[PDB]
Amino acid sequence: IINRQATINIGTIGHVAHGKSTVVRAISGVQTVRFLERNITIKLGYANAKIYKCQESFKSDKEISPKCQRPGCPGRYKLVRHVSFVDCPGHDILMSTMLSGAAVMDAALLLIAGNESCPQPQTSEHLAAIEIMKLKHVIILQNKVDLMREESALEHQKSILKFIRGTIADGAPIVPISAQLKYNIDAVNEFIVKTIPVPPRDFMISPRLIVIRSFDVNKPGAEIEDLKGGVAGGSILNGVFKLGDEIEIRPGIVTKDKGKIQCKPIFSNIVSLFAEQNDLKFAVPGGLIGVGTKVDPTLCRADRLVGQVVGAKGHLPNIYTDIEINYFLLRRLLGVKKQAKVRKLEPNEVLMVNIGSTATGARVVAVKADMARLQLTSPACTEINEKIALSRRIEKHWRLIGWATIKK
Amino acid sequence: TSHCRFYENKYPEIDDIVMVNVQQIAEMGAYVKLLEYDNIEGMILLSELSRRSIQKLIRVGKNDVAVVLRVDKEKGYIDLSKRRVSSEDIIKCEEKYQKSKTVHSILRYCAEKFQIPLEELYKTIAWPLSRKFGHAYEAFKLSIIDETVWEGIEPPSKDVLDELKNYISVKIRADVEVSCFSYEGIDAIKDALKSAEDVKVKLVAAPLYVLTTQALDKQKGIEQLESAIEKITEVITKYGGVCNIT
Repeated sequence: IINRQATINIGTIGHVAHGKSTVVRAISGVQTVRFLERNITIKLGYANAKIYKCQESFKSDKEISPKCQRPGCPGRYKLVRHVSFVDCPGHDILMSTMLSGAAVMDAALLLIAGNESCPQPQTSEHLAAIEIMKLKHVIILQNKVDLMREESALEHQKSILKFIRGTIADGAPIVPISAQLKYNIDAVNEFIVKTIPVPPRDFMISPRLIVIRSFDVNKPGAEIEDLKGGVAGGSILNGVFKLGDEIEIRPGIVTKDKGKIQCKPIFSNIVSLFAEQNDLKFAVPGGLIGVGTKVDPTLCRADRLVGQVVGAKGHLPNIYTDIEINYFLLRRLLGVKKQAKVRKLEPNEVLMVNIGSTATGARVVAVKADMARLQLTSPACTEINEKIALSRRIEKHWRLIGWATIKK
Repeated sequence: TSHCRFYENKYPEIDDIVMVNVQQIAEMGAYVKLLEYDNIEGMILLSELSRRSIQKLIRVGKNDVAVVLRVDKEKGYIDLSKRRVSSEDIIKCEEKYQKSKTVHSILRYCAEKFQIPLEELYKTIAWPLSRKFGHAYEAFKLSIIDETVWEGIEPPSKDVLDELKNYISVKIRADVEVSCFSYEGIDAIKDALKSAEDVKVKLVAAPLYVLTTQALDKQKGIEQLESAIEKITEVITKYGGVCNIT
């Protein structure tokens, strides 16, 4: 078996205590770490998957196990692609992590249960978000199908079909698969091979890195001096890294808390890399890699720096405080249990603007008809245009309004 | 089994002091067992016991200081007196008794260990210590400070002796919180640790470092810990990091 790492990212969406983690487990082999010291930093889940060919009726394709025995052929599998999974929870309070996950993702999998409530706005909202964030590769999957009646499922499918056609996602495949009884995943695997292609990626463009998770390597058992460096789980979109480069977290931090601040952002060199199971040399983008840099084990532990941009020495981007946004509004609101109508923008009110992955608070000053000027409270960086989703407040918690683009 | 005399000989002399533990009173006086000179009974008549409600007390547990009058060194008969003992050397006598008790206590591990008669063990112990030196507790103390009495006798059980020695033979905690922001960190932490060690140091989770400092003579503790804290403070401020001490 060759040690070729991740190439393309696939994600999973749903609801709490429904069936996403179970699905992930079914897909993979080794159990995940996520769900204070271990794993606890962000609500996002990271898991891997295998694409192995064995082609030497119509539906049979490949087996997840390293050695296939169930169909018949005892031959050795062809290496085509290795993939990394990002698990994102659809809880009503926390969605920043989900948003962050979306930015790195290039394939989306929808999972809704069968033996519960049918019309849910959250799923629709998720779909809308997917449509917005540069995606056409949408696969619909049904979770709990085994505890369902003979025609009810069919009816549900029909209803779904009726619902979904007038969207950005054109020819979306719909597959019903069980996660608790372990069946029918072959079809899914086949689909994964068929529908999803690989976009071009080269060494030319300057590196862009996003760190979601943070880890510390301190476990009880050994004596006093048995220490390892701080590991930062960072996923790459474009820009290849080799061992021997300086990694920096962009926004910066306060040095004394009186006294003026002028200290540059935190620089760190790579000590030990963690990919799939163990160590590797080259970092091919399109996967979440636990990069172990010279950042403190005391710093990376809790909710302090979740979802921030990472650059390299040599190339310099720009940091902004006043942001410029062009907005597009929707007809009626998404993600509300009954539906409510969208009001026009009002001056002097706290609203949350999500640019790419960051969750930041913004205040409205001057809006004519298309352009919007906003004031930031927590630091944020700007590169090109980014995938922007707006969130406004009416009652209790956050609600989506529409999509946005930066004009410069 | 508990037997064997405290001194070298079985039967007491004239004018010597003994401590008695009372079992029963009335009719005769107190024909009771001794805790200074063998477990065999020694008697006082109802006259020498008191001087100055007399019958109200003296039952079980209470100790009496008495001087030996008449000894029959043939079969086993002891006579005692309480009135003659003056309150000038009584404290000394008490001290002696205490010492004897301590010695007896010391001779128990051996009895426990090799499952052999206690009297023989006592005899083997008493030949270097109780014979030449005088009193045994002081000799024991001397031995524990500077080995001087154990030279005269060969040990059938050295392990037991070692155990005894061990038997004959204060941890203070400190809190340090680390939360850096500068370039280098792990190395700095290591350096800090190296300035607060010298015995037992352990790691718990992530932000807290727990060290236990051993005290020589009770009061000592602040005279190193504070210095260590100061050193730590000196360490972390230069680069661009903050640490807190509660």
